Amino acid sequence: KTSRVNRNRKAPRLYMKGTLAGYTRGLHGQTKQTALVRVENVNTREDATWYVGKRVCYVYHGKKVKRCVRWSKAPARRSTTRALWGRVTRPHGNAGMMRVKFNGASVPASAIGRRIRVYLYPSQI
Amino acid sequence: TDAYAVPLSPLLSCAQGIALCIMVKSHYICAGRLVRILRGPRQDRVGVIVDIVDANRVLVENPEDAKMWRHVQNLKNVEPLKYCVSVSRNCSAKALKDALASSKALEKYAKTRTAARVEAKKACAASTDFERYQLRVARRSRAHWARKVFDEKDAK
Amino acid sequence: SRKSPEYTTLRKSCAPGVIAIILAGRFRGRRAVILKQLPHNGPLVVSGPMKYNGVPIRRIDSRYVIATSTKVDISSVDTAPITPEVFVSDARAQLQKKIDAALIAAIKKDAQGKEKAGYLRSVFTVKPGDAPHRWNW
Amino acid sequence: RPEIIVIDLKDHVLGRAAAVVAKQLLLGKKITVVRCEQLNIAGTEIRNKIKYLQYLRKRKLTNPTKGPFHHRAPSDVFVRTVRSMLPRYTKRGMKALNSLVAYEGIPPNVVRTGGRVVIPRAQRHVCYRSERPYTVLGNMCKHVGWKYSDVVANLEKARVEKASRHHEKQAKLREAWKAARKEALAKMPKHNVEVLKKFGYA
Amino acid sequence: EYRGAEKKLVTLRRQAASHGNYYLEAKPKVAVVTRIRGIAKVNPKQRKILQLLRLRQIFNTVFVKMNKPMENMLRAVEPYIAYGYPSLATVRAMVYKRGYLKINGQRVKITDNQMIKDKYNNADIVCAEDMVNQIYTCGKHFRTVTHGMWPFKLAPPAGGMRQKRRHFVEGGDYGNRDTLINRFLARMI
RNA sequence: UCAUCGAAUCGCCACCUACAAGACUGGAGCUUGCUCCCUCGAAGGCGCCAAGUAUAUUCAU
RNA sequence: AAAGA
RNA sequence: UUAGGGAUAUGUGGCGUCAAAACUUAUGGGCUCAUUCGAUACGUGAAAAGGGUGUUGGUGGAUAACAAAUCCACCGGCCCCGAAAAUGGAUGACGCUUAAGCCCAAUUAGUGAUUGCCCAUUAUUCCUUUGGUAAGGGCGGAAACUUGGAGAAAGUGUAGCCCUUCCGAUG
RNA sequence: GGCCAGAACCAGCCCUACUGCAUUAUCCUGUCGGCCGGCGGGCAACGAAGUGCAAGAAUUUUGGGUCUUGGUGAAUGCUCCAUGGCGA
Ligand SMILES: [Mg+2]
Ligand SMILES: [Mg+2]
Ligand SMILES: [Mg+2]
Ligand SMILES: [Mg+2]
Repeated sequence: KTSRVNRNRKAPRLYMKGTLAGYTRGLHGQTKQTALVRVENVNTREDATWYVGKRVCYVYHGKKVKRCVRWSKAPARRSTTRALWGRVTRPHGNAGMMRVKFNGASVPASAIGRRIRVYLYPSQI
Repeated sequence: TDAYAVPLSPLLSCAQGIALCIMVKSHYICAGRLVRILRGPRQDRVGVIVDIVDANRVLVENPEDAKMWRHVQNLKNVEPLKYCVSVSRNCSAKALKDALASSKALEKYAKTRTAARVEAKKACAASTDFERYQLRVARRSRAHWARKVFDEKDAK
Repeated sequence: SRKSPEYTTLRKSCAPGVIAIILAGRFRGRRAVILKQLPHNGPLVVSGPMKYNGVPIRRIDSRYVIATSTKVDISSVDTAPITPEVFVSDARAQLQKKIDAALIAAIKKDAQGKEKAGYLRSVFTVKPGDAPHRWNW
Repeated sequence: RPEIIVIDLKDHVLGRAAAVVAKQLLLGKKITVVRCEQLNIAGTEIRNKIKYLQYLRKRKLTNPTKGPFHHRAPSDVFVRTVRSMLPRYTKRGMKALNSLVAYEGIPPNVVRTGGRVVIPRAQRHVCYRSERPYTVLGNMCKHVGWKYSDVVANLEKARVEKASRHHEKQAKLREAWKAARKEALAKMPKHNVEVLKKFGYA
Repeated sequence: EYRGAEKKLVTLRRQAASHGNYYLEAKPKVAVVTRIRGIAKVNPKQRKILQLLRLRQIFNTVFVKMNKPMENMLRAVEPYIAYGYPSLATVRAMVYKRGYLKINGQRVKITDNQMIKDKYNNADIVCAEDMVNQIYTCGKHFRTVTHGMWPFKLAPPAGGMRQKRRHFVEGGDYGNRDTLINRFLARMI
């Protein structure tokens, strides 16, 4: 028969698949409070400035279904999955790194090597 | 995370240049004929080569109409084209870079192929988010219609 | 000068009528057009229309949208002040029936509208290999 | 469910490649490595045989079965070059190591796992080749042990040809597209042929 | 005075190079001395000099005459200081962005011209561009305008310093850099 | 007892990337691999909201 | 590992 | 050179992985193959003459023939030997060699004049403390749209009389 | 009340375009040949830089009370009056 295609129409993604390289640091050790993020295709320090100010999300799950946003406006949305939030504050090096500043409490360290969401908002264009 | 040109699609490949070059003897490749520069601040221009100075370094120019100066551009981003003017078989390195290029060798090449790809990749960099839709309905059209043709082949 | 229900502080690209890229909320990826900015620098009141996208007259902010450089050159009415947004839709389809009957028309008007009517229907997807920092809009 | 970036290591220099793989493993990606046999190293084979027979010479004097356990079989020599380029005594670094697999040749479970990948910033041939002596790692490790060079040199021969049976069979299935996709022009709206040409995809 | 005495400088250097003369550029009257190495191990004569220049901590640029007595106090502590001749554009950049006064023994920012006349009082020094002209030229009130100010606590220069241990002429950066300290103070102001 | 982190997918990848034929006839094809990105294809046609401005995608194996 | 592909 | 924090920027040192930074710089000039190359000062000194028929550099002086070019002498190393020990074994590890070595340079690429980039108990700036007895000003009743104070007491010292200002802060 | 997001003035770090602004010589012709010597007038400066003036406008961050107002024609002056939007 006429062959179909896996043409992948699903709920789109408006994020970039960042990932915590680690934390800012020297040889003297580590300074948390400022994370580093590799985004794909962001590799020139003049396109990692396009992200300065973009909200950034470390998605993780706990073990309990704690409260969250719209806990009652959307009881379907409540889950064991949480999210942290920061904003790209600055580039880092000249190869598309970027410094992320998570809101208050820094990002944990079960987050290194694991996925970060660099959303396109707040847009700038 | 790999960008691909197949085969053997490549990890960790910067999207701002390539290490294209494979070493060749200078004299055979080029002789004050014509050349184009991949990586320059002026990007992917072609300028006929005025002379060779030392080894890697060349003096690269173009008459006018391109905002290209007479300048020292290195072979590390300057790669020959087989649209020469004064290299190789033709008797001498010529002068009067406009008149020698008034033989349309550039005008022919600028309207021939491999220059319709230079601005192709430069069109896909100036395509606003509306022509990117146009390009996607254009591929999607040629795509399924390709599948329709495959179905026709199956019938045949 | 300005201290009143005016004094827009938008971007030059974000226009009174221009195709947009909704980046968050229910309708993310959808391509509603901007219809207006609410007074006192209120959020934009973009709509798709719904017939193409699903986005109704909606309040979204100016920073949660990408303004594509292509326009529709809207000429509808100014019949959507900061009310609605007081407090299966009961009594807003009046503002939907009218503006939709103005949008689909306004796109038949502008050239390439055969596309820009199907251009709206599309969602914006971040493909795994793309580079929005590269792109023009 | 998972996503593995199955890398390849023909003509990849042993060290410009373990430095790149280590930092990617350490960026949380799960690399599988194949054809560690064809890994190259600078210098002649004699020099590289002595740089390794001097390491096969180090062992805990009082109890060798606690000493540094030397590995033949380049598959884990590449794992050994990576573990050394890596924070081993953290759980962060032991997870990064345990995300490699580093096979030998192309095993049957990773011939049909999708297209594979190379690292251009480590391929020994970013430029002209002068004359300089390189060493295939599978040929240096044959000479310090690794009884199984014959084995994988035939498993990979029964594959580089069994795959070549499938590039020419199903060859008449390929041009059933590059022609159907070619004549997928001039029957369809010029509306779209023009922008395929514009953006070169014609 | 700036626009005139520079134009008049050009012509005297026009009539010279044309009709067969050399117009010796007169002299820099004023230097601008920045301490570029910290309070670590310092010879006590090196240390007392920098206490009289008010270079008490790293990056404390001070404007300083170049008398015979003075410029030898620079000769002796060059490994520590990095001086030169300040452009007009860099003299007010110091005074306006980083200028502080000694109001009643305090480091009071120069926020208005009213802060100036109350501190100097000396019948001549009224506004801020007036402190500049007293500093840009060797002036008649220079021991007054400078001594009435705090040493310019400055920031480390953006882009970095090439070294700090070698002279400016041997690839490092200290000692005298004639008129090239503007490219060094710009990154610090 | 699962509520999860993850977020292109392959009978057009995936012997080979490079052959064959030019110091002047082009070869190219052992190919920027496809296809994917909002209704199976471009021309329409269609329902969407009140999930009431962002909030892990309230999707999806 | 499969085998199909 | 050091009070508690945040940010901006540097110092020394660096930017292949460990390890933040050139995701291995579009790097540029040469050098280098080293059967223990070489590679951060001071660690202690690494290697001393010596030569060659060796790889690259320079000067004196022939032929126009070596067995259209080919010589007679040396200066200069990188590099070869000279040189060696005893637990297994160290540039710090891997590793690197058409460098990730060495010596020079660079800093967005001969397009047009700046900060390539990363790290501090340093610097700058911002708050907060605390001391100086550091300066001030109030040291009992009035108004800027919401409260706080130029109304909280004549005071070393506090839960300071109230503000705000400077400066210093290790031991 | 705590959690956010957005906005607005303040200063701050700033995005920086065009960069003008003067100088300096670069360079403008003449007939010569595959070892090159037979030279003069600055009147041109977009690739002359050791060098002067720029905001509106880009960014997060931080703090928010003694206000704002209207422009005139000269060679800059009269002046008047009293935060909002979610989720939980
Ligand atoms: Mg780059
Ligand atoms: Mg330094
Ligand atoms: Mg910093
Ligand atoms: Mg080099």
